[PDB]
Amino acid sequence: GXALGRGCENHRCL
Amino acid sequence: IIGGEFTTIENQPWFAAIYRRHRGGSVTYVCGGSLISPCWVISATHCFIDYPKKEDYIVYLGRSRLNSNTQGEMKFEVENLILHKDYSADTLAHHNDIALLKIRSKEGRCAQPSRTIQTIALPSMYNDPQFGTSCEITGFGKEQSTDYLYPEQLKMTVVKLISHRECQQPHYYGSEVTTKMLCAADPQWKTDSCQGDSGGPLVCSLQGRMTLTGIVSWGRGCALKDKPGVYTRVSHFLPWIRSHT
Repeated sequence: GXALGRGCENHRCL
Repeated sequence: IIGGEFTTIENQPWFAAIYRRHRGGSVTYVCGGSLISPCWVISATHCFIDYPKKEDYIVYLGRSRLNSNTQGEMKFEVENLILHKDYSADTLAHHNDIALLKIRSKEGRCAQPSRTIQTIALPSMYNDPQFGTSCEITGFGKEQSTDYLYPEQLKMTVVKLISHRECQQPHYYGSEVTTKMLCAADPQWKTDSCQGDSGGPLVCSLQGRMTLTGIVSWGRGCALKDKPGVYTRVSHFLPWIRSHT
């Protein structure tokens, strides 16, 4: 994921 | 929610807590949502876009705590997961960040209203409150940017709606914020939505009636000076919402 802010929840971040 | 107050679900009975089941049986919190009718929860597409598999998701209504049961709570599967087809994400801004989750229990039932579970009213077309109006947000999101776990108890806060003119200023968001978004923040930058609060409700008392005015969508950091929370402007998506329900 990203832990960068609102917009990043439940993301695939390779 | 940065700052604000711990709350209980009776104060926010339209609030929906959305989780994802993982291979191996672990369940993790994904995002907030709002009950707009017994069978429908509205949230944000960014919450689901990378895992668009409806079988993965669990929705609670009547729930005040993240990892413990609440009396009166009800547990649902997602019968239909509908993401906005023109969703995109820029460096900060998220576009058409709106989603609908048709819910059903294992018995095939939709939500049953109670003291802890109620629908929130949609706004009417192009009818938003004036800038400066105080509205509320609700969620299980981070309390501090250094937190790596979500709070166990549901939170809320009160923020003020900020005009498009102010939000488009160079030190705010420039042209990255559009007229399909609403900004809202605390004048002192002390309270705000944060990661994990996405999808959840921005509720404004609009002509007597508690109304779903925004959906938590994006923002630079949390409670950062000159960086409001940005919300999906629900009053623009009514035709989208009507056709997909």
